[PDB]
Amino acid sequence: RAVGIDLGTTNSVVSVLEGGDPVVVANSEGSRTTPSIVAFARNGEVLVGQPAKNQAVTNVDRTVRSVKRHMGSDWSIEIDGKKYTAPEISARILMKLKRDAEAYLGEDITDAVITTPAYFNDAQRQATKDAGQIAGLNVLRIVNEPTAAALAYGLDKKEQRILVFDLGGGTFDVSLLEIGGVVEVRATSGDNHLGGDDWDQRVVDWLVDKFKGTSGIDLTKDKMAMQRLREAAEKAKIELSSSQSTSINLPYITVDNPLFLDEQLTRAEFQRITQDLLDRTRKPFQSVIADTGISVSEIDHVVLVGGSTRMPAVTDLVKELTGGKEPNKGVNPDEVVAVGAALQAGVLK
Repeated sequence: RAVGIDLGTTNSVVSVLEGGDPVVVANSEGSRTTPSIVAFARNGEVLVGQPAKNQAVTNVDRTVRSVKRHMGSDWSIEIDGKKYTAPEISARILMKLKRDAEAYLGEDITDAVITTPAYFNDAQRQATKDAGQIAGLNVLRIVNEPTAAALAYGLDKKEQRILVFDLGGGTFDVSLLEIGGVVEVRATSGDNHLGGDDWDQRVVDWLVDKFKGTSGIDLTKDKMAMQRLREAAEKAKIELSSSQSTSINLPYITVDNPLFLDEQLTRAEFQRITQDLLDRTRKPFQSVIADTGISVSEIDHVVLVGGSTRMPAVTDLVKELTGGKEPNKGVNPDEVVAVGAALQAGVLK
């Protein structure tokens, strides 16, 4: 009955409690993550999630990505007949998460705790409750992403200073939480345009150059190929969190006669063409520290949010910034906020 929702810029996820235990529900496509993308076919059927993402490029004008960046605004999109305010759009992702979590439980849902980033304001938090209501959902309370995370690791002792390093698909947030058994967010920072999607982007570029170098063909102007490259670029990034190397092989990607794309990306190479993206993490981390006036040695815990924290380079970097402190592990780092959420929704229900 108690449910929590991570309404992310690029991906959303929904968790429900069973016993005093959080479970991360799988969407109707079999994934525990649902892209935060809403789209309107040239007919009037609404596609939400992966089916929206798949067609984003061939239907650009009717596809809305990162609607979360618009929430506390008067932003709107005109689809033939009507305007949809940001809350109306978010709602659609909530409706899909709703139909999907019902399926898994067999029963029905009407109430949830929803997370929000800590820097949100009242207009924004509110826009979030609205979308909640628009989706036949009664938003119980509403907590912020860092707090949610800490809750997933149940960090309610006595006192403590917690560092939350959150690297999502499209944003990077770093917060310093302080625990008395209450949780106040003391300092914040980030880079609103720093996400894992950028790491994947560099690999797509690398692939485009290497190929051009071989065939003299520019792929950017080919949608099918490009899509194929995004997929491949992503899996490559993934194999790199484990291997020191990965092969991209894309049979008959174009012609002139078909051409095969076959290339090997070394983790080292990967790290090299992504070094600026990673470094972009120092200053904000450092800021949060200075605001608080703390030596790194006084961080009691660090919890990593974001599937792209899985990357060795980030881990290594976090280690050095934190003075060698090991981050907590246990919860999928990109299920961590939704999990904290179902937990708070539990304290209530």
